[PDB]
Amino acid sequence: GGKKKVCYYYDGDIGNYYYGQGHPMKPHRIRMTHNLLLNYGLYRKMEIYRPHKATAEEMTKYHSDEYIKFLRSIRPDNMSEYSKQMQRFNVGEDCPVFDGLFEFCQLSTGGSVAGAVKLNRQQTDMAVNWAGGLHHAKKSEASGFCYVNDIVLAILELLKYHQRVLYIDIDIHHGDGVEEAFYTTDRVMTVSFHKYGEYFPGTGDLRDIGAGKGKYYAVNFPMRDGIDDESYGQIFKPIISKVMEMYQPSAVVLQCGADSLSGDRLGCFNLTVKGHAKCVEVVKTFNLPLLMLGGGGYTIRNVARCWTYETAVALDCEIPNELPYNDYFEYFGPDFKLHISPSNMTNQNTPEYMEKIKQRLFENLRMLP
Ligand SMILES: C[S@@](=N)(=O)c1ccc(C(=O)Nc2cc(-c3ccc(F)cc3)ccc2N)cc1
Ligand SMILES: [Ca+2]
Ligand SMILES: [Ca+2]
Ligand SMILES: [Zn+2]
Repeated sequence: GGKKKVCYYYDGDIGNYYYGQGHPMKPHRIRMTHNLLLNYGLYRKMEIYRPHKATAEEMTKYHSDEYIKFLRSIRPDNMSEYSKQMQRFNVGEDCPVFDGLFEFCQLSTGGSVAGAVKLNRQQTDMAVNWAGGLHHAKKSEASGFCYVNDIVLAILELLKYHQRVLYIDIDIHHGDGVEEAFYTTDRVMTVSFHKYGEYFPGTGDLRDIGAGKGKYYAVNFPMRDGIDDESYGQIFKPIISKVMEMYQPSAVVLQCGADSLSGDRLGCFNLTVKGHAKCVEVVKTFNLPLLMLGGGGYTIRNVARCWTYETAVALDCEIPNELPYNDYFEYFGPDFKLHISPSNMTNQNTPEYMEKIKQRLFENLRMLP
């Protein structure tokens, strides 16, 4: 038990990067998150660090030299000359070229790798990088608004000191970039809960379980539209408890993508901030070194609420539902409260469905040594 030492990573420049008019990814939400939790006074309880800008050397621990060299070079002013290379690396539409793109990648990545180093040195119990969690980026390809996979890079850092690392992903989307990087090893177990069925990125079937040495070390829980706190609570603690029992990791990475929240502009789930944060509480109780990362989230007032509350959860610090004044106070109307209510959308996930999928995953976990 006991309260944990928390190190938190934030660069105030992050909020000034702009994906372009109408693009749903708003890096400003990270600044909103920071400003809200500062105004709750959570800076009194944790160490706040500014991450370094991760280097191309650091990024090619996973990504190919040619992809990182492209990301270093491409700019809005030289786009027309790179039209062939942009298609090769899936840059240009959902993953646009914008001013400062490579510096933006260096910032999100630097916080995750810095947090992993801090955990490796046993200088913190938990490290938090809300700017991170870019689980879709591939070895040589951007995808799903992500360019550089900070998670894979951070896990590679943890693996220097940890035989087994557990990755848990509560973003509404399948963590395909992370699962793919570690699909054939048993040194990382990936566990993703996600909407599945004609949904981005198209992977994460129940029956994708890993390959080779990694067979049974990939776990996927496919879900339907409208899942609520009750349905998620049916299955999250039982599955993570069984994973902990069988896999016995020595470090954990938790991707806390907030596009699984009720009312997300892009997502189709119905979780509240309390139900989302219950996952952090569950993982926290195993008392393992823990890297907590951001992810998706497109209704940015709810992103700020979610990650502020989950920072408080990490700190075992109770905070009031009445929002303190802050630089973005108008975003939180008309209620100006921290917690959110679910919508009346139908939950397509029946209780029988939840239990059945869980039972099938339990069968797979029995195949571990
Ligand atoms: C058009 S779509 N329907 O195909 C569609 C819709 C939403 C996403 C999506 O949520 N992506 C995502 C991005 C990040 C991320 C975080 C931080 C950051 F700086 C850059 C990216 C993290 C996690 C997810 N999952 C991808 C595709
Ligand atoms: Ca997920
Ligand atoms: Ca694996
Ligand atoms: Zn997502």
